[PDB]
Amino acid sequence: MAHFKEYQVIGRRLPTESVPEPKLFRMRIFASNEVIAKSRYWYFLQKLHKVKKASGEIVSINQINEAHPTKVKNFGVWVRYDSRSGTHNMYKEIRDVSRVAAVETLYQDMAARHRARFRSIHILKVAEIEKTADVKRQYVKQFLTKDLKFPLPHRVQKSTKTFSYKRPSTFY
Amino acid sequence: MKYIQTEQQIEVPEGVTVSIKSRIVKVVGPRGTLTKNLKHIDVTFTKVNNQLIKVAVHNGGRKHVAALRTVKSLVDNMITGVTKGYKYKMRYVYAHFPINVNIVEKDGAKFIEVRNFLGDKKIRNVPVRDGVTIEFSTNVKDEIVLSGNSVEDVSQNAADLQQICRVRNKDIRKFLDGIYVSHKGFITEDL
Amino acid sequence: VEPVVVIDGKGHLVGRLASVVAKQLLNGQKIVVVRAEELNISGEFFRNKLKYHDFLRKATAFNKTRGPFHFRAPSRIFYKALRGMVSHKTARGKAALERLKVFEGIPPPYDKKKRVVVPQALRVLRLKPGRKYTTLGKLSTSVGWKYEDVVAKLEAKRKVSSAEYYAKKRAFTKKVASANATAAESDVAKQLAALGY
Amino acid sequence: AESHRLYVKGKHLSYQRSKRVNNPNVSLIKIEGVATPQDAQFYLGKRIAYVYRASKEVRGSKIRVMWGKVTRTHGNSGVVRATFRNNLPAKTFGASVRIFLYPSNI
Amino acid sequence: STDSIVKASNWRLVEVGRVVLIKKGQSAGKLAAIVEIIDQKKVLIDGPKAGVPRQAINLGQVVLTPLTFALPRGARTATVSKKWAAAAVCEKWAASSWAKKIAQRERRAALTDFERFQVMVLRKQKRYTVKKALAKA
RNA sequence: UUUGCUCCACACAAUAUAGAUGGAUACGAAUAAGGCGUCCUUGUGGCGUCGCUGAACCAUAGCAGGCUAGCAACGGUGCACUUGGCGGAAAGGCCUUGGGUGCUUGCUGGCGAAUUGCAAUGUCAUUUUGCGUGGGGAUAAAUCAUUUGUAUACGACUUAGA
RNA sequence: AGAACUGGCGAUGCGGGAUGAACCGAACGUAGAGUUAAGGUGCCGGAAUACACGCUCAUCAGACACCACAAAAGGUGUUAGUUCAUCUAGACAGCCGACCGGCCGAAUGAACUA
RNA sequence: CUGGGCCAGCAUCAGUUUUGGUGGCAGGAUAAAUCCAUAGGAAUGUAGCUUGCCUCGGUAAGUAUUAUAGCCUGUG
Ligand SMILES: [Mg+2]
Ligand SMILES: [Mg+2]
Ligand SMILES: [Mg+2]
Ligand SMILES: [Mg+2]
Ligand SMILES: [Mg+2]
Ligand SMILES: [Mg+2]
Ligand SMILES: [Mg+2]
Ligand SMILES: [Mg+2]
Ligand SMILES: [Mg+2]
Ligand SMILES: [Mg+2]
Ligand SMILES: [Mg+2]
Ligand SMILES: [Mg+2]
Ligand SMILES: [Mg+2]
Ligand SMILES: [Mg+2]
Ligand SMILES: [Mg+2]
Ligand SMILES: [Mg+2]
Ligand SMILES: [Mg+2]
Ligand SMILES: [Mg+2]
Ligand SMILES: [Mg+2]
Ligand SMILES: [Mg+2]
Ligand SMILES: [Mg+2]
Ligand SMILES: [Mg+2]
Ligand SMILES: [Mg+2]
Ligand SMILES: [Mg+2]
Ligand SMILES: [Mg+2]
Ligand SMILES: [Mg+2]
Ligand SMILES: [Mg+2]
Ligand SMILES: [Mg+2]
Ligand SMILES: [Mg+2]
Ligand SMILES: [Mg+2]
Ligand SMILES: [Mg+2]
Ligand SMILES: [Mg+2]
Ligand SMILES: [Mg+2]
Ligand SMILES: [Mg+2]
Ligand SMILES: [Mg+2]
Ligand SMILES: [Mg+2]
Ligand SMILES: [Mg+2]
Ligand SMILES: [Mg+2]
Ligand SMILES: [Mg+2]
Ligand SMILES: [Mg+2]
Ligand SMILES: [Mg+2]
Ligand SMILES: [Mg+2]
Ligand SMILES: [Mg+2]
Ligand SMILES: [Mg+2]
Ligand SMILES: [Mg+2]
Ligand SMILES: [Mg+2]
Ligand SMILES: [Mg+2]
Ligand SMILES: [Mg+2]
Ligand SMILES: [Mg+2]
Ligand SMILES: [Mg+2]
Ligand SMILES: [Mg+2]
Ligand SMILES: [Mg+2]
Ligand SMILES: [Mg+2]
Ligand SMILES: [Mg+2]
Ligand SMILES: [Mg+2]
Ligand SMILES: [Mg+2]
Ligand SMILES: [Mg+2]
Ligand SMILES: [Mg+2]
Ligand SMILES: [Mg+2]
Ligand SMILES: [Mg+2]
Ligand SMILES: [Mg+2]
Ligand SMILES: [Mg+2]
Ligand SMILES: [Mg+2]
Ligand SMILES: [Mg+2]
Ligand SMILES: [Mg+2]
Ligand SMILES: [Mg+2]
Ligand SMILES: [Mg+2]
Ligand SMILES: [Mg+2]
Ligand SMILES: [Mg+2]
Repeated sequence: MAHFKEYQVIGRRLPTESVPEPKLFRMRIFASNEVIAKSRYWYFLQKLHKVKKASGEIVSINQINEAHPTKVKNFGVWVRYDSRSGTHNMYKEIRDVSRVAAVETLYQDMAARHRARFRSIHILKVAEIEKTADVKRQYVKQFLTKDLKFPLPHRVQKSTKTFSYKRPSTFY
Repeated sequence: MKYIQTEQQIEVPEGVTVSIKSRIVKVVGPRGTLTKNLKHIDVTFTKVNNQLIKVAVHNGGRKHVAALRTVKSLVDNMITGVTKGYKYKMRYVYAHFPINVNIVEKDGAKFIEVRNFLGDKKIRNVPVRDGVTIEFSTNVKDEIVLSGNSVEDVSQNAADLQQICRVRNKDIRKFLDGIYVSHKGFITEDL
Repeated sequence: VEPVVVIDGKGHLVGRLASVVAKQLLNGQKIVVVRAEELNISGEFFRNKLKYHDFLRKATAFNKTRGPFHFRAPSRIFYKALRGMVSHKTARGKAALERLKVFEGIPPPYDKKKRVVVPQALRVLRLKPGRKYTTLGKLSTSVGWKYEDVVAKLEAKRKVSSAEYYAKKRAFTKKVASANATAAESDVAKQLAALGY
Repeated sequence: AESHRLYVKGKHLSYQRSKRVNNPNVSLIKIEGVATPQDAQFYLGKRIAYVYRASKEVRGSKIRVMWGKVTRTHGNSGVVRATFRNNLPAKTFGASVRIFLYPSNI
Repeated sequence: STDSIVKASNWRLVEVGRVVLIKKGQSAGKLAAIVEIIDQKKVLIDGPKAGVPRQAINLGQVVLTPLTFALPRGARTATVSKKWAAAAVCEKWAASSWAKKIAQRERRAALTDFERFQVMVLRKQKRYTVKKALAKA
C-alpha cells in the first residue's frame, strides 16, 4: 500500500493424510512488498474458502511485470469499498502505462473524492479496455480523440534566488 | 472533470470590426462603437477570419466553462447592438391616477421625470443613462421607447424607470400602478 | 548580498511577503517595502473587509486607549502581519524590525533605487487563476485610510518622471549597442566568445 | 586589488536548538551560494572567523577575531553547523561571519 | 482599417512530436519527444538519440520547446529515432538562442582561473575600443 | 555673571558600533500575455526578435597595489573647483558646462619584493564628544519674585512691569 | 456515584500535546560525539514556501488523538459513483415541411448514494 | 639563547561516526521492455482508388489493411 507491485500469490490448504494434494489457489495482489501481499492473500482467501493462514501454506509468490510498459492503455477498474455509512461497488476508468501505475492512481482517487483509505477498498477486477469506443467514462474519452493537441497556459517557474529582478511572465 | 478544450464562435456580420487585445473588446459597427473589459475571465480569443471569432477555454471546470458561453453572448449583443441596435418599450399602467412622464434637464443632465404616480405629490426622477435615447410614442398611449446600442444601458435605464415607482405600503396584487417594460426588440430590422 | 533590498509591494501576497521579509531581518537583511497600497490579499474584498472589522472589534474594555491598535494604512496593515511573524517583545526582534522600512507609494530615496520582487510571494505566480484577491490600498481606504488619492496622485506624477528617465536610459543603451557594432565583429569579440563572453 | 577577500561571506543565524531549548555550543551558519547540503559538504571542515571590534587593545589594534570550524551540514537548504573555540555571543545572530578556503582539499 | 484584429496568445502545445527538454532526472538536460498523450499531466516520451529512454513522464519535469516534428501517435522507439533525425530536430534546436545560451553558460562555468584572468584582460581591451568609439557621431 | 557662541579647515587623545570588505544596477503595465529592435497614416497597427531566470550587467591584474623610462589613444576614470538646469512624497539628490590636476592594465620597457621564517596578526572603516590651532560669522531669552483673573486644590493657565 | 483487569498519577523530572498530575515518547550519576522516539519542518521556531494525484471558495471555510462539542433534516454548489428507463431498428436538444418526417450523429431521462 | 608547562597547525595512526566516488558478484518470466525475426489483426484507417469538390488551395463521403505513415496481438 505504498508504491505498487503486482504479485501472483499461490497458496493452498495444508495437506492431510485424508487429503494430500489439496487445490492450489492464485490471487493477483497489488501491494508494496511480499510481506503485505502474502498477508493480503490470506485476507481475501479467508473471505472466500474455509482456511486460516495457520491451517494453510503459501506455495509460491512471484512478481508480475507489465508486458507492454511503454504502451498507453485504457483500464477498467472494478472496486468495492466501504463508505462511512455503507459499502458499495464502483466502475472507474484509468488511462496509464501499466496496471501498477493505474492502481497507484486508483487508490489516490478513492482517497481524494471518496475519502476511502486503503484498508476499506477491495479491487475486484482490473483489466485493459480492449478497444476504444468501449470506453465508458468521459474523462478518459477526451484524450482518445484524433490528433489531440492542447496548451498548458499560465506557466509558473519555480525560482531559486528568493529575490528576482524582473516581473516574471507565464507565456509558455 | 475539467474538459480539455471547449469553444464557442461569434458571428461577425459584414461591415463590422471587432478588435480584441489584452481581453479588452472593441466592436465598431454601423451604429457606433462599443467596448467591454473581459479581463475578469480567463478566456482565449482566436480570430479565424474577418467574419468569425472563437472564444476558447482550455482545461476548464464546470464553472469556468459556464463563463465561456456568456462571453460569447456578451460579445454577440455588443455586435447586434452596433448593427441592429436595441429598443425597449414600456407602458404606464395606472388604475386611477395618470402617471405623468416627461423629460427634464438640470445642469446639462436630462433626467426622466415621473409625476402624479399613485397620486403622489413627490416627483420621481431617473437620470437618462448616457448613450440611451428616450422618445415617447404618438400612436400608442403611454409608451416612452428607450433605445441604444448597449442592451445593458438601455435595459437598466429602462429598469431604473421601472423600479422608481414600486407602490410601497399597499397590496401589490391590487395596486398594479407602475411603468413596466412591454417589449424588448431592435431599432432596425423591424421591432 | 546587497546592503539594502527594496521590494515592490505591488502584486505580492501579504502573508507570504511578510513571511519572507521576517526571515530576512532575523538573518540580518535590511529591507524596505514600497507601494504597499498595491499589495494584495487572497480572498474577495468583502471577506478581507469583514476580517478587518473583527480586528476592529477588539479593544481593552475599560480603556480603548491601551487596547489593540487598529492601524488603517496599507504599510501598517502589512507591518502587523510582519511584526506578528517576528518575536518582537524581545531585544533581537526589536533590532530586526529596525532593519525594516515600509512605505506606501515610493518615496524619494528609493524612487531612484532598483526594486526587486519576491516570486514566492508574488500573486500571479502563486494564486490560481480565477481566485479572487483584494487590493490592500482599496481595502485600507474602506477602513478609513485617508491618504489613497494623494498617494495615487503622486504615484502618477512619479510614473511620468520614471517614464522619461527610462526613455533616456533606453535611448543610450541604443547608442551603446550602436557603437558596439564594429566590436561585435572585432577580433577581441571572437576572442571573448571562445571563453563565453 | 579592488577586492582582497579570500573567504566566503556568511551569517550567524541561531544556536542549535529545539523549539524551547538551545545549545550555544553549536552554531548554525548560512553561507552565500550554498543552497543544498550537497554544496555545503565542500565547506565542511573549513575555518570560520567572527570578526568584531572593542575598546582596549590586544596588540596595537581594537579588532579581535573569534575562530571556529564548519562541522557538519544542517537541513535541506545548505545551512551548516559550526563550533567556535568560545561560543558566539548570541547577539551575533544575524551578523556576518567569514568562511575561509582552508584547510583546502582542492 | 476594418480588419477585425485579435491577439491570440500562441502556446507551445502538448501534441505528438513536440520536442521537449527534461528539467529533472538522469535524463535531465536532454531533449525528448512526445510519443503519445496520457492525460492532462502524464505523457509518453522517447528520447532515442539523446539517450532518454522510453517512459511516462509528468509534464512538470519537462519544458515544452517551440520545436515540433511530424510523428504518428504511439510510434515505437525505432520510428521515433528515424523521423526525428529525418526532421533534423537536434540541428534546429542548437540553432536556437535557448540552446545556444545553455551552452554559453556551461562554457563560462567550465572556465579555469587562468581563463577567468584572460577574460578580464580581453574585456578591458574590448572596453577601451568601445568607450573610445562611443563619443563618435 | 570668567572660561562664552556657532560655522569651516585638518590636527591628537578618548567614545560607541544588531555587525562595510568590488557595486542597492531606478519605466510603466500585462500575465488566457509581454520586453526590446525596427517601421511608420502613431495605431487594440506591420515586420523581426527574446524568455525557458541576476548562472546577468558593470567592475576586477600592479609594495593594502611601490620606483622609473616610453608607445599608441583624444579615450577612460579619481579628486578640488566652475556654468547652468530639473527635482517638495521625506525633494537635500539627478542631469549638465568649463577648465585645472592625479592615475590609467590599451600597449612596450627597466628596477623592487625574501628573514613577516609552513596558518593564528588585520584593509580601516563610522558614530557621538572632548582638548587644540588657522581664519569665517553672530551679540538672546527663559525661569524665580512681582503682577492680572478670561485660570486655578498644589503645580499648571493667562495678563502686566526698564 | 460504585466494582473488575492491567497500566499509570500520587512519589517523577525529561522530549511531545502552546497552555496542563494522569495522554503520546521515554523514565533521570557527570560529560563528549553519533542516532532516534512521540511530535514536527511558511514565519514566530531547529527542520523541504519538498515531490505527487485529487478535492475544497465558505458575507464566522478549514486546519489532527486524548481536547476543549453539535443533531435530525435540507442544497439545480461542486465532485465521483449506483440503479432503472430511452437510444445506431439513429433517440435526446436544436433548425428545417400533440404527431410524423429531413439534416446531425452519440448519447438521454428519472430516482439515488457519499 | 635552550628547559619543563600550556596553546595551535600539519602528518602518520588508533576508537566512535558521518558523507561522497567507484569496482566486482548473485537472484527474477535466469527481470519485463527496446531491438530483431515469424504469423495474424485492427482503427483515433497511412499510400492509393471511385464520389462529388475545385477560388484544382481545401478536397468530407465511400472504399481501401502498408502501399508514400504507423500501430496492436501471438510466437521465437
Ligand atoms: Mg522482499
Ligand atoms: Mg467454500
Ligand atoms: Mg464485475
Ligand atoms: Mg449498503
Ligand atoms: Mg461497464
Ligand atoms: Mg477520475
Ligand atoms: Mg470491507
Ligand atoms: Mg529562478
Ligand atoms: Mg532576476
Ligand atoms: Mg522590477
Ligand atoms: Mg450597467
Ligand atoms: Mg395594508
Ligand atoms: Mg406587505
Ligand atoms: Mg487581519
Ligand atoms: Mg515587552
Ligand atoms: Mg517608515
Ligand atoms: Mg478615526
Ligand atoms: Mg472607526
Ligand atoms: Mg566548548
Ligand atoms: Mg563549555
Ligand atoms: Mg583534523
Ligand atoms: Mg572557554
Ligand atoms: Mg570549555
Ligand atoms: Mg488526472
Ligand atoms: Mg565650554
Ligand atoms: Mg548604551
Ligand atoms: Mg505609439
Ligand atoms: Mg512581439
Ligand atoms: Mg543585465
Ligand atoms: Mg604612462
Ligand atoms: Mg587625457
Ligand atoms: Mg581627468
Ligand atoms: Mg570627469
Ligand atoms: Mg527615508
Ligand atoms: Mg543638499
Ligand atoms: Mg538643506
Ligand atoms: Mg573633464
Ligand atoms: Mg477669585
Ligand atoms: Mg474665580
Ligand atoms: Mg491659587
Ligand atoms: Mg470514578
Ligand atoms: Mg475483567
Ligand atoms: Mg495508561
Ligand atoms: Mg510511581
Ligand atoms: Mg513519569
Ligand atoms: Mg514540556
Ligand atoms: Mg492540545
Ligand atoms: Mg508536557
Ligand atoms: Mg499506546
Ligand atoms: Mg508571533
Ligand atoms: Mg527554519
Ligand atoms: Mg498526523
Ligand atoms: Mg475540534
Ligand atoms: Mg467549554
Ligand atoms: Mg457539520
Ligand atoms: Mg447530513
Ligand atoms: Mg450533494
Ligand atoms: Mg432533482
Ligand atoms: Mg448532480
Ligand atoms: Mg448505449
Ligand atoms: Mg444539447
Ligand atoms: Mg444518466
Ligand atoms: Mg579514523
Ligand atoms: Mg540477466
Ligand atoms: Mg525480414
Ligand atoms: Mg485515405
Ligand atoms: Mg512492413
Ligand atoms: Mg497510428
Ligand atoms: Mg519475447
